[PDB]
Amino acid sequence: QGKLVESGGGVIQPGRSLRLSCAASGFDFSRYGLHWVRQAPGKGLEWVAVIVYAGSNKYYADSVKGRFTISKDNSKNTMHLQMSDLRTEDTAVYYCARDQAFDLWGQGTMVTVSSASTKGPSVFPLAPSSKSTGGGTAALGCLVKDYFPEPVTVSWNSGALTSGVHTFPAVLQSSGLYSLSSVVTVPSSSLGTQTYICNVNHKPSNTKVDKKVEPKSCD
Amino acid sequence: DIQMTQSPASLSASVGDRVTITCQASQGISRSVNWYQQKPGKAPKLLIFDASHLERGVPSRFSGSGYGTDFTFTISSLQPEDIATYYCQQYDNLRISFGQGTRLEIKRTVAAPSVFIFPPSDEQLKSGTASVVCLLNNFYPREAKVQWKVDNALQSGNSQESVTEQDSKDSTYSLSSTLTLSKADYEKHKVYACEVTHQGLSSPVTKSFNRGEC
Amino acid sequence: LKESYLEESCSTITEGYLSVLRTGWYTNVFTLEVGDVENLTCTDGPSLIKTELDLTKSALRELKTVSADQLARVATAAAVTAGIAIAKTIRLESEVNAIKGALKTTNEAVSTLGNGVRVLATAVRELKEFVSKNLTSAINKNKCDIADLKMAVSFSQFNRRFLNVVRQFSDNAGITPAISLDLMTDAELARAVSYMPTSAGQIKLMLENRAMVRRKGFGILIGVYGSSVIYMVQLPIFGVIDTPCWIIKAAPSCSEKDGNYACLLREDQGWYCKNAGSTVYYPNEKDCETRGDHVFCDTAAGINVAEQSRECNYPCKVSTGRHPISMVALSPLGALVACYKGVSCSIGSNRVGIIKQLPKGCSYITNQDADTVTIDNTVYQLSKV
Ligand SMILES: *[C@@H]1O[C@H](CO)[C@@H](O[C@@H]2O[C@H](CO)[C@@H](O[C@@H]3O[C@H](CO[C@H]4O[C@H](CO)[C@@H](O)[C@H](O)[C@@H]4O)[C@@H](O)[C@H](O[C@H]4O[C@H](CO)[C@@H](O)[C@H](O)[C@@H]4O)[C@@H]3O)[C@H](O)[C@H]2NC(C)=O)[C@H](O)[C@H]1NC(C)=O
Ligand SMILES: *[C@@H]1O[C@H](CO)[C@@H](O)[C@H](O)[C@H]1NC(C)=O
Repeated sequence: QGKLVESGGGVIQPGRSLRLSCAASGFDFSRYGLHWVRQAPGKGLEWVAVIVYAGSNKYYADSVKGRFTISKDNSKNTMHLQMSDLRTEDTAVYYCARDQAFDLWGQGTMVTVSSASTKGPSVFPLAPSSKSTGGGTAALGCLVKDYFPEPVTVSWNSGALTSGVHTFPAVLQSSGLYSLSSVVTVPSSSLGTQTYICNVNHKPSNTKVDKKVEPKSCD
Repeated sequence: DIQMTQSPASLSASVGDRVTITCQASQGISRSVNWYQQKPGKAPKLLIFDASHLERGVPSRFSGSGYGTDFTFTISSLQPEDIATYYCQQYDNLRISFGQGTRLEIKRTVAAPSVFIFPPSDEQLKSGTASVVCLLNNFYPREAKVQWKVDNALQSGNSQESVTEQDSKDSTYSLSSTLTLSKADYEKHKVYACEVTHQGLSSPVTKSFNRGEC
Repeated sequence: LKESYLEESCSTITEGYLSVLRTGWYTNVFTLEVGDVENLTCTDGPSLIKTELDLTKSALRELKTVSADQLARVATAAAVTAGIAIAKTIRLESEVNAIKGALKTTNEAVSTLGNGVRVLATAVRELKEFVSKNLTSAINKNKCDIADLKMAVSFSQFNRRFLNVVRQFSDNAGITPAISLDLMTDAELARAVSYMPTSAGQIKLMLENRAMVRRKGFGILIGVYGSSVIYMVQLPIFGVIDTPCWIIKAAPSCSEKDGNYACLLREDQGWYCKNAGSTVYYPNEKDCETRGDHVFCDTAAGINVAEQSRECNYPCKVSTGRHPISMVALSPLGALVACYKGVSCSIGSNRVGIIKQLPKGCSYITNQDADTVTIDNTVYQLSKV
């Protein structure tokens, strides 16, 4: 088979418009209709709209009836969604699917409906309150706070430490800024030996920072 | 319109067992039902069309039954890489519609969490706000109560939890809570604990620190 | 045809037409059968047959959507509301089953409806037949890249009627504005005209003007029932023919008094027929249409009027403004040019360029005298007979 490729998702303010696109290759685009279906982070799958092979008949989910419009251009083999008057509920990944031969979906684009501006993360450390005794396992990690938008990425000692690493999903603050954490557990003994450094990368504001995290050797 | 209603809410089962998801159509859609599998951060994959046909290269284990309004997706012996979410979809007409989905989870022996607490950093407090953080490390089942305590006083609504996906190695989860205060109120108190309760702990683990000495 | 130029009124009467009056509506119900495509599936990837199959399947689904939306909450609103009524009658459960059973044995039947009305009922079975006996077997256990190309191409040419029907109805919310050949072929039209409740002479005239019969009708989607599509087509019934008719065209007739215009204008333009009962007047151009020497009029558009055709003593319909209107009025056999109020009016030929400029004050041009008449760079082409 061929494929579907979506494009044009990004950030957009609550009440403006955005035009998503889907590019068809490898099958007879002129004799299949298609759907848009979206899924808001976490939530399930929701159908949005459909257009028939001829382009001349369209139908919408009531979520977006009166704001969204679907269109089909057989000349350039491509289908579009013109969303207008975006609300926060519209935040989701937007998916292109072939009707009646439903095996063929696109991979998605993220439409993030937020009134916030690009911002790099402040990267604070997290180490225990106190020296502990010589034994057990001990946890450290860094806290990546107040950045926009979602694609942030963290590693340990330039990908050299992986075992017992846990990076969490970010949370959405009342400010409209994401903050997430990343922890690693090592044997509580060997923290006076090894050097544990946090590697954060936030490409949207072209940010790249390292933070050395210092626990206390023990007794 | 047409309502698919999918059961169960969620499902937990050990690798090898027999999974049975059911979908019920608000009206009779006759055999116009697809079953999709999707793994997190990935586009859904069609497994079963026409309520019973296997798509090509889909393994022997998967099977669909139904005609009319009551449909059944079934796996015979679950396998590691069958852990995902599954959705039914109807296409009686052009207005398609999906089921609410069902979430699959490898089932495991109870394992209680390692609890760790972290105080805000000097670096962060130079800026005007304080993030206390609590970490529940490598537990099962998912369900846990993290309760924050400032001076043995029970907090509410200043906390955000966030929990990872099940581990592919040990089938455990991990949870991270963030208690956020202004520097003003962070310094108006001394004792900062988080009290975890979970099925693998015989009593609830409370983990704290005092504002001054780190 | 005798066109006479009445100079006192700036008018033409063209005489010796022959009427064709629409007196009713014939109803032809169609069951287009798709056959069992639900259990046919392709598993060997891209294929001409797979695409045409998927295309059929999705057409069924589209029509199911269109019928769902159709929910009670060249066609007059009168004609259409009539048809919607008939269709409500046919959309009942009972009535559909009646018609389906009427067409078990034969391809074509006169079904009666629960109210008493008789409707023709056709079965269009070419696709179901092709699907049930030719395609299901050539698909050997879910494999559609068949080496038999002639079969594939035949599927592609056998579902053309169905998909075109589904397009025409879906693109109009289930009420087409006229009758494509996908709705009713010419065979079926002629067959249905011949069964109409009128005498052999009106049937003969209708069969000589099939295209005019079709122009005046329309279709309504009934519904999707299994793997079949039920729709109706309303044909016009010309239950009365050959009464005499004449058309009256006119323009303003003003005399000029050094600044002041003393105008006159008839207000009875249109088509007239002296049929039995009254003399009838059809006032709008959309109302009556000519082919050759016959004039086809919708009797629903008729006003009854008294005996007329004098000059004006009797009280003729005419105006007496002081205001001019310069314009061209094309009669079946020529033109009436009304030239006033600082404007340039002329005759024109398609070979020789500018044949004779025209004088202010309503002139009449026979169509053998010109091909063109213009008023200030607006060009009217005369009718040629
Ligand atoms: C090829 O395709 C054709 C259609 O184009 C299929 O024909 C249909 O086959 C199905 C069988 O699956 C028939 O559907 C069944 O309907 C029953 C109830 O409807 C009837 O009820 C009364 C009597 O109760 C009848 O008198 C009346 O006419 C109604 O039509 C149900 O009891 C059935 O449901 C059961 O089976 C399914 C599993 O498949 C379970 O999920 C349900 O829980 C329940 O156990 C069944 O759905 C249908 O009527 C047929 N239509 C026609 C026109 O024949 C062919 O079957 C198909 N070929 C194959 C091999 O599937
Ligand atoms: C369908 O099959 C019959 C018998 O096999 C044959 O006579 C007929 O011509 C076929 N029609 C087409 C269009 O293939």
